[PDB]
Amino acid sequence: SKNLGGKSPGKRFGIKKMEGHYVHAGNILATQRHFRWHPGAHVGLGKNKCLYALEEGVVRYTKEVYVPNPSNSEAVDLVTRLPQGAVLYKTFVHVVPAKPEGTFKLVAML
Amino acid sequence: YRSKPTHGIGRYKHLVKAQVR
Amino acid sequence: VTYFSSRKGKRKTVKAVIYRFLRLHSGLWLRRKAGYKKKLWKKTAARKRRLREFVFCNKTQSKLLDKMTTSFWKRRNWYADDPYQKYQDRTNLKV
Amino acid sequence: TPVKAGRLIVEMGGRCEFKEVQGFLDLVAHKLPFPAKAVSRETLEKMRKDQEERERNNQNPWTFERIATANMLGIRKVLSPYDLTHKGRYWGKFYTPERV
Amino acid sequence: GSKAVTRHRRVMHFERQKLMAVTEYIPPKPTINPRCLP
Amino acid sequence: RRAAPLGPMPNEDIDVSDLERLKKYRSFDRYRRRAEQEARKPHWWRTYREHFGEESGPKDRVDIGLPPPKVSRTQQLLERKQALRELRANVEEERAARLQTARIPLEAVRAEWERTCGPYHKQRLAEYCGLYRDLFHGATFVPRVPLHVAYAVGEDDLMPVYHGNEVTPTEAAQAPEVTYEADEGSLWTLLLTNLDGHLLEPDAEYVHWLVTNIPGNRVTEGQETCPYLPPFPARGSGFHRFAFLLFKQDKRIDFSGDTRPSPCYQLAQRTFHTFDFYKKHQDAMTPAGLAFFQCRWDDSVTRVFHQLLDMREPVFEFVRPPPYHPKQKRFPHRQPLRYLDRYRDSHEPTYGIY
Amino acid sequence: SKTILVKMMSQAGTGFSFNTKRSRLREKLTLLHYDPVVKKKVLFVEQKKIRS
Amino acid sequence: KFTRSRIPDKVFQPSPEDHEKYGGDPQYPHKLHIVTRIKSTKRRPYWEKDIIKMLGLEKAHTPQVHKNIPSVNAKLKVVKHLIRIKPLKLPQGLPTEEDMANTCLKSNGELVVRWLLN
RNA sequence: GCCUAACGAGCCUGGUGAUAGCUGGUUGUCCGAGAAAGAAUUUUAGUUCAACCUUAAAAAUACCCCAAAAACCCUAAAUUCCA
RNA sequence: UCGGAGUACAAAAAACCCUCCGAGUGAUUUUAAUCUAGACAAACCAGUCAAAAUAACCAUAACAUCACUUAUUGAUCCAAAAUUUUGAUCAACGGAACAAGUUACCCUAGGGAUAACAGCGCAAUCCUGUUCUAGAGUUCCUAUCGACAAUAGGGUUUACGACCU
Ligand SMILES: Nc1nc2c(ncn2[C@@H]2O[C@H](COP(=O)(O)O)[C@@H](O)[C@H]2O)c(=O)[nH]1
Ligand SMILES: [Mg+2]
Ligand SMILES: [Mg+2]
Ligand SMILES: [Mg+2]
Ligand SMILES: [Mg+2]
Ligand SMILES: [Mg+2]
Ligand SMILES: [Mg+2]
Ligand SMILES: [Mg+2]
Ligand SMILES: [Mg+2]
Ligand SMILES: [Mg+2]
Ligand SMILES: [Mg+2]
Ligand SMILES: [Mg+2]
Ligand SMILES: [Mg+2]
Ligand SMILES: [Mg+2]
Ligand SMILES: [Mg+2]
Ligand SMILES: [Mg+2]
Ligand SMILES: [Mg+2]
Ligand SMILES: [Mg+2]
Ligand SMILES: [Mg+2]
Ligand SMILES: [Mg+2]
Ligand SMILES: [Mg+2]
Ligand SMILES: [Mg+2]
Ligand SMILES: [Mg+2]
Ligand SMILES: [Mg+2]
Ligand SMILES: [Mg+2]
Ligand SMILES: [Mg+2]
Ligand SMILES: [Mg+2]
Ligand SMILES: [Mg+2]
Ligand SMILES: [Mg+2]
Repeated sequence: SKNLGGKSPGKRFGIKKMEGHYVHAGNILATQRHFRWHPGAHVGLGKNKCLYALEEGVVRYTKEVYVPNPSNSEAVDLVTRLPQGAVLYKTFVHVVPAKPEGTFKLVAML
Repeated sequence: YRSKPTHGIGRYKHLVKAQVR
Repeated sequence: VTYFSSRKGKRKTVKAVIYRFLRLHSGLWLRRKAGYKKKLWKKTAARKRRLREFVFCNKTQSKLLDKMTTSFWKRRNWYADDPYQKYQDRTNLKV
Repeated sequence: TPVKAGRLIVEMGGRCEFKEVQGFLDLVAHKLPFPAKAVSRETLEKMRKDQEERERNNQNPWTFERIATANMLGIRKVLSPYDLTHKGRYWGKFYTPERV
Repeated sequence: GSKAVTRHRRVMHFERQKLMAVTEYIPPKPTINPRCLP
Repeated sequence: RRAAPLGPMPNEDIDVSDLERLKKYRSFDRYRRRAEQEARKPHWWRTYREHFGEESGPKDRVDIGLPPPKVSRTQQLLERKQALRELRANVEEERAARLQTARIPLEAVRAEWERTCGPYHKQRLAEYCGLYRDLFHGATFVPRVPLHVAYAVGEDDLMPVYHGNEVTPTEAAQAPEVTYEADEGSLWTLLLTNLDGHLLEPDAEYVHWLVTNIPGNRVTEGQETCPYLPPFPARGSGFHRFAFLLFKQDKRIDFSGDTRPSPCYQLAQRTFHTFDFYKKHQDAMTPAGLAFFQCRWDDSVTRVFHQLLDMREPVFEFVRPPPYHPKQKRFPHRQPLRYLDRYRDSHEPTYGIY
Repeated sequence: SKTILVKMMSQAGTGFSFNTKRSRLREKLTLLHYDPVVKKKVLFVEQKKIRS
Repeated sequence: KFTRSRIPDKVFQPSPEDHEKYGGDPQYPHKLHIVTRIKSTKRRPYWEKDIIKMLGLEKAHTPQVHKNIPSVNAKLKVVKHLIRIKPLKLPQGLPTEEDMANTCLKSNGELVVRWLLN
């Protein structure tokens, strides 16, 4: 007819790990098409806007302030156009590390 | 989320409006 | 697959599986990624690495290949300077 | 133009009484597809207070709102999610003002 | 299978009919008729 | 479904209507300042600090120290304004400022800083390094009096010990000189404590040099309870903290339980708890000076371990946790050939019966 | 505007080729690529045309 | 779509008259629930079937004793349209180890410890 | 059209137990558990996987799941994750 | 065949010969490597990310960038390459290496899983009555009609469905 190509499978864009989930390094916390959840502490950002934990720990979700990069012209312009009392807020995903860095073990008593 | 009390904390499009007689 | 041959009455094997597959003595099967030699200029470096990397087969394909291959290919093999001799066996399988 | 129940269609004013406007508006209300009446501010207020009084002095302890909100008898299996807001007064496009 | 909104009054499921009959309005009836009560 | 916010929303104060009459900030720096100002407030929602350890938020710190110097604020402000006006009246200083050729007497700046606001900076850095977290566990003090500690490397080489400095055991082998201003009517106690280096007890610390009943500034004439011991950190676990604590006392304190022998080479006797020490001497002693420094392992530690302490040198190493691996599957799907190498016991071919 | 597929080899003497999409109306292709055989920043020049 | 039903907390806010209507103590709540299954789980959702299964109410018209804790009260609220719930009454106290074989549960909701004395 | 009562290409024998995703049938008793469809396919009259399910064997967590948490102009019934 | 929006309102998935946008590529230089934890997605094949470590440039980044950036693409085998690559509107796009019409001269195995006739469901269409009065009727809505509209009934025509054969 006139409407063609409307069939396309879903890309499973969603949130994988919720708050309190114990994850390891490299686990993909969430995937998205547009910036819905921003990475925070110990969460990387893949080139397809996916979020993966960098350290092993507990996943948390926090509402925080948004201070954009000065090089991002669109965000900078939005910031300057914001009124005097307005502060941008976003939802960030964090990983609280549970495993210590290491332990000082005795090797040899020389 | 919508059912959470913190819904609409990121609402910013109402703070900037950028789309005589 | 010929379950009963005409000359000897034995069970034959398909040559495609032995040509494009490798069976380890642990029961696993080895195979290459599909499309690792087609249009390398159009693909990303990570995608090319994934194509070049070897992969395994799951239970269903392993059982299919075992059915389609005779027990001669399931024997223990001691080749000289065999790269896969270290992978022939399985260790620390808590099942 | 979609019209719901309880929405005004034509609103009139002036220095006239209610009898004549009701008299020549009842024909329009009847010829309208949905049931309609020629009401005024006083008539609308009177009906709303009458409905409030009826639903407040209802004698039987069992009401559609109570049962639907409490999931008595597992009735939400038969009911619709919009019945929690309709409170049994609206069924499809039909509205019965006598059903509390 | 009919739509949610129809013109034929959408004859209702029996348990909903019973629910409506149970929840029908009951007006308050006084003990003595006040017309020619004192 | 909608829920009511548990408190005031962030941007609910400003009016949405008539935005053109509301002033804006056009500076990314202004927005950054506002954002960092707001980020420090105790919001009712789950913030970053709560999950990443703001250290129990507010803490009512017990103050154990001397009262602050009572200074006449009005006269101090008048003198400061007069000094500023006299400095402003000069024309040569203005010329230097315009021509961008101006210098500052850093020695006088440091002296004035120590005199007026050095104690607060020292206290906050000692917070940051966790001195009070391990010495009193609940109490912070203001180092009101200065404390200049200096080690002598030779005839003309002097290494200062500032708050957080790094001094090697080669420099710290000999007893240091301590200077502080005090009249000839008070008594002081100096205590050098090693916070890290106790092999057995984690909740205990070492003593290196404890001298008590110091008349005024003269530290040598005061009786030394514990003789000086050069620092001995472990080779692996480095950067231990050594703190000189100076206490002012009123009465002539004598103690027979904390007395240490002249050799004092027994680590069993060289085990200390500043909490219990201040509990014992809480009536008279009050901490007024503090100077802590970092110390790592060098070649001189072996001599201390062998000749003095009569022990073998312990060697440590920062070992890392083993990498995490999932449960090995019977039939891994689409996994690389190296999947079997992640669970290999050793890189040695094992022939079972052959 | 049709593109061209060109196979370019290393100028470091070692045999190392890679394919690149180019515009037909451009000059001969010459770039600075990375050679893993010599592990160096190597000038690569056009020699062959594979696909249109 | 037909899904599970959220019951607002206003339903479980007892009125002052409810106590003397249902014979309950307004100030001490009771301790144990006697729960009986009246209706069938047929023509009922699978989650309700699972709740009935985990409450130990497979056989209808057979009472089961449960605690009065919110953990089980949640499931009781979920399947409250299929069960009759009474407070366990102990006119003669808890049965000791010597009265375990001589106990009975009268249909009025009480547990008698001395039943059929000789 | 006709070629021995059926000719858009005779009849017999052999290949031949032709081949049929198509139709029909499939023979004693009792007991246990027990399934209505996601993806490909000259494929939707069928096959091959996945999800279910059956007979055995290893283990340990499995359903219900309070908080807390899951987006930005408005958005209901309610969903996911866990004590 | 592939992607975006609603249907599919809030984790994921979700169809129609459902309503709309597109894609089968262009431009530029920063020409964008090797190896390997751990994960997303998925029947399978495929697609996706990616911590640490190594080679070359600041001795501080390298995910090539932009066009709604999401789609801009194709599996074996085989041919040409010569050390390392490429080759298909295989567009019926999980692709047979290459095969058109007509049969009312037709045949066979099946299907009421699927049409033409009948039956049946609905009443778009058709036919009836009543409600509403502006208007025609020389004045006058209803002697005879009655536009724009309302309610209800019948199952005669065609259409729709594909439930019995
Ligand atoms: N062009 C091309 N032909 C192929 C391929 N694979 C098989 N073929 C077959 O190889 C033959 C090539 O003959 P051509 O069409 O060049 O005269 C055709 O039968 C074609 O179908 C392929 O990958 N590319
Ligand atoms: Mg879609
Ligand atoms: Mg689809
Ligand atoms: Mg009407
Ligand atoms: Mg329906
Ligand atoms: Mg002042
Ligand atoms: Mg014949
Ligand atoms: Mg046959
Ligand atoms: Mg078929
Ligand atoms: Mg059975
Ligand atoms: Mg059945
Ligand atoms: Mg919850
Ligand atoms: Mg759980
Ligand atoms: Mg998965
Ligand atoms: Mg790296
Ligand atoms: Mg096809
Ligand atoms: Mg196909
Ligand atoms: Mg596909
Ligand atoms: Mg003819
Ligand atoms: Mg036939
Ligand atoms: Mg049919
Ligand atoms: Mg069918
Ligand atoms: Mg027809
Ligand atoms: Mg018909
Ligand atoms: Mg019939
Ligand atoms: Mg019809
Ligand atoms: Mg009809
Ligand atoms: Mg007229
Ligand atoms: Mg059908």
